[PDB]
Amino acid sequence: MSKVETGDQGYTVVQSKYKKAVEQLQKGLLDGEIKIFFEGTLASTIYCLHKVDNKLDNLGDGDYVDFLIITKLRILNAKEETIDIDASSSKTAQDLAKKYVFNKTDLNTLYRVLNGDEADTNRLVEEVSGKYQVVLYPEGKRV
Amino acid sequence: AAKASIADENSPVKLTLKSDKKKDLKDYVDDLRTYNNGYSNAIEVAGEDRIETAIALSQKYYNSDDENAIFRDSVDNVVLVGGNAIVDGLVASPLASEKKAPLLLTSKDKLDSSVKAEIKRVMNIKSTTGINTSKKVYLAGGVNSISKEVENELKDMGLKVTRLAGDDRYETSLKIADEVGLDNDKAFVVGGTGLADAMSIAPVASQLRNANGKMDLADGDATPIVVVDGKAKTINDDVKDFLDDSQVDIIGGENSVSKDVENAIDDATGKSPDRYSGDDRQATNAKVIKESSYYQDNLNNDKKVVNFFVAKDGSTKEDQLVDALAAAPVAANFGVTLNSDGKPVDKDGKVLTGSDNDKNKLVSPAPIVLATDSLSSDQSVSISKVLDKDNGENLVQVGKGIATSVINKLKDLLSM
Ligand code: NA
Repeated sequence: MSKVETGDQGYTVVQSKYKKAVEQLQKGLLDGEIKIFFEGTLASTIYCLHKVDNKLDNLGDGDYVDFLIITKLRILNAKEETIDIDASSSKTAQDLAKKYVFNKTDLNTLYRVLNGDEADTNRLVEEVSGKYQVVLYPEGKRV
Repeated sequence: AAKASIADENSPVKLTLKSDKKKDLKDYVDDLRTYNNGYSNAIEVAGEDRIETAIALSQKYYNSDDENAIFRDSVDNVVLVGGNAIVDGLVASPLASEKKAPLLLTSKDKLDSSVKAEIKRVMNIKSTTGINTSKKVYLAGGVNSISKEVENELKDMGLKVTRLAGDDRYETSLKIADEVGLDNDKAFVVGGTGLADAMSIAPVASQLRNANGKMDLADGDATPIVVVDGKAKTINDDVKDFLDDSQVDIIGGENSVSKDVENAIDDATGKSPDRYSGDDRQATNAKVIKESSYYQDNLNNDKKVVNFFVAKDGSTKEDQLVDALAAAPVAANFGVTLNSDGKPVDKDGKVLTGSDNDKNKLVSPAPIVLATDSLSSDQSVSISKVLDKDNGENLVQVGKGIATSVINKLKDLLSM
């Protein structure tokens, strides 16, 4: 289970926001090992950090980088897209479902915390920028 | 950001959902997960002509990575019938399902190029000038429905070509039925005009079933169909010799299978035929769906009928029913996705462990609701009664021309 793959409990970062992630890693000093995976292939065990920098710098459409600190972290090459559901001209939950395929289980446990059945001990509902926010990743486009 | 499930590599975007109140985005997540389930579990498969629609069925459920597909890997056999020769392969649906094969169509004079390409892809044919004798093609129809040049060109690609043909419609039909086999002492009999009747029974006939009527996709056997001369007093000696010791189910009214024919079958089988027939084809289809031993008692799980199909009827041209021909092998195997090793796999293709994930428990076959322009109320009652408490999970439309009015009414019964 000590391997980063889809559905694993951990953190996910888009390739555009990787530097701030890996900066909180060097300052960590083991909170006082950082394992780096290139598309599931080994790159570093732990300059080399510049080698990791260049891979994340020239990531492609189907390319991704994984990290392992007790903690798991994946960095992938998806585009950023924020939808404010309180705003008009936004895609409806239907139009979002017609275009994208979503994971049903993640949508379930997200609702349960929101409904109050579970205490938000892992900060899935984050008080940030004055609003309540959640992050959702689809699994592909609907053909 | 947060400790959650990490995303897929091929994720197209990163959606951040923000709202001033937590109850608003809780409702949006509720709405999203509902319409995500519906859009992912209601699909249409069709093509431009009768040939392409058969091609479309093969592409999606045979040798495809699609989840809920029948076979993840390539196949070895392909069933071929004449284009408008609906009557020269009308009973070929159980053959295609038994042979683990798709049912494709071809013209009479020349082998269509689109068919030629389709045979290569579903069979993983590497070269068209070498030899591919590990692959078989069955020709349903005589020289006047599939001519000699088609079978010669098919052999030019190094393909095995087996022709099932007779001197008329009824003889050729017996060749196809004998190819399927009477491996359960149970058969379906239709008349020379009951083309819509055989389409209603094809999906359950194509079901690979246990001797106990249960589902078995590794050892189960299909049920053949026979079309006879219903406009007569007795039945042909060829029909008598095929239907031996069988519990025959007549599908169709007395205008296509007369009471004289029914009593002749009673006199030729030793058992009273179990007639399933309404006043028209749609009422006959409703009784087929309603039957408990057809789609309910076969299941190995605690749930009831969940998955459903829908195709056209021949109320207008009588040649539309070819789409229900190619759909029947797929609907009879819906529920689980198997690799070339016969093991149940997930979306990514990894095998499923644990006795809970038995492929005979995960499978749930689907009837074909025969409806071109309207849905009979008798069908609606059957679909509702056979549905499980937790509701349905799949609906597949086959072919072009089915009214959406039938489609969304189905979605209400299945509650998708
Ligand atoms: Na058989």
